[PDB]
Amino acid sequence: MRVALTIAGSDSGGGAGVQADLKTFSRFGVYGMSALTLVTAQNTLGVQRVHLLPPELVYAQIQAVAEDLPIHAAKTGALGNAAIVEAVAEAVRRFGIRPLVVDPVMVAKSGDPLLAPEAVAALKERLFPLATLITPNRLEAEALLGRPIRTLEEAEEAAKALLALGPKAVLLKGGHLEGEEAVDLLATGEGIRRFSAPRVQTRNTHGTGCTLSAAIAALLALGRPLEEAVAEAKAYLTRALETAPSLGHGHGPLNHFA
Amino acid sequence: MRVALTIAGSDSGGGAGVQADLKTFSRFGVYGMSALTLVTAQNTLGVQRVHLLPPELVYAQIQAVAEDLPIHAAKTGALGNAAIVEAVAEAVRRFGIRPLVVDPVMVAKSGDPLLAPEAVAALKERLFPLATLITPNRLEAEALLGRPIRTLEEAEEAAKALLALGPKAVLLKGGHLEGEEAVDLLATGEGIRRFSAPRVQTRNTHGTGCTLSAAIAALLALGRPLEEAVAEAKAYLTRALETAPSLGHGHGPLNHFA
Repeated sequence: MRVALTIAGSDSGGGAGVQADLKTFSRFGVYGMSALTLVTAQNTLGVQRVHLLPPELVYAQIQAVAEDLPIHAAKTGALGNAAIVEAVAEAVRRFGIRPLVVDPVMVAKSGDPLLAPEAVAALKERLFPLATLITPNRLEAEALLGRPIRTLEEAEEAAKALLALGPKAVLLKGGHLEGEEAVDLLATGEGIRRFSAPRVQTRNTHGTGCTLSAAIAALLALGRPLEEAVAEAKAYLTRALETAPSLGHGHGPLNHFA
Repeated sequence: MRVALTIAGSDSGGGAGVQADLKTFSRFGVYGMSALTLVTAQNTLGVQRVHLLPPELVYAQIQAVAEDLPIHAAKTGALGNAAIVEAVAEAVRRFGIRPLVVDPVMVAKSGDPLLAPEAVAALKERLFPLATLITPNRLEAEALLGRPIRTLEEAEEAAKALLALGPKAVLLKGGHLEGEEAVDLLATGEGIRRFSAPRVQTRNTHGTGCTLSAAIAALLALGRPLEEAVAEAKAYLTRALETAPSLGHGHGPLNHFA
């Protein structure tokens, strides 16, 4: 049985965070492990309480699981602050946790910042070099690079520029839109590839970022090639959006059984 | 889609706690929600760090999920201390969280105490009356009652005595052993029923307590009758033990996909 680890926050409503990560691992048959960075009281209407865990507790959880159990792939999610980010990178390096899918979690899809600038600098300097893959959204890539991303040419050049920060691969989610489709740009040293996806119109959009990166890491734990992993993960996210339960009053969760 | 809530601790290794609870919910098709009581660094060799969350954060998570999402069933697990126990019962009562499967989590299967005596008194006085079902193991029932449980007659009388504490039903796990089988005693006001299960001999026994109660709550969320729910949950735990992965160096996790 293959194993995947998530290093992310806790969503009490179960649509995002470690909850969405573990539910995705079970959907793909991967054994799921989790190192909690923070705890939130949260529902479909949004967060109500956020409690960041001590950086040493986040390190201890990674040290306890890695010393005892195989880690065939892993992903990181919300990391809270610069201190937790530095502790996560120090564990990932010491224990050799590869493949690692680092989801930036610095700017929300709504445009709300999720990470302090000191935490963003630690995320670029410490965690990015360890990442086999990063998955910024378009606004997050503009913050990391300091440059606008407005055309398909600018998106391709942006995804290549992010490789300079360290990651072996960059998936620029939503870097170009064309009508009712959305285009992701996968950049490696080999070149650039495009991934189409239909633009669903729904309230049930909670946890889309967590779920995608977790599905990529789960497929990587199964040994699938990176291009096939990101392609199969996007199809699952499209089905999870199309068949999502109408739970909650706000941004509803995805259907992880899809 | 039916929904179930767990109110329990976090096991970084993924074999027990909220991780085992959510993995069980996905196995039965139930949408999973979680209110964290505490965070642990843990693997198959045991716990290394335990961080109890503020009682108000545990209350806030329950308040946020219950105000927004349906709860067709729920279970409680590790509760840390008396203050967290009182906060959990106050939320469960205010929000009407029924059916509720309260797993005592006061004495480990190894005999190690898991809860302070002040927390045990709060668990009996505050949380037990709200429970539709409690699932003590034999040592836990001896601590709750103050009486030895050594014969099948003593086990049946013990399971009936626990109904005096408030729960609508009592499942006395392992209250009598006979050869290579283990007998659970389900007591309600209707009477007593017996549930056989083979005694597996394996290292992969981690999370057996969490997994069973979570499967009962998941089946209750699906609308199954209590007797059929506890019976089908035991068959799943037997298959999960028989087909468990040989992960880790110590008490290994169950196979939740079984």
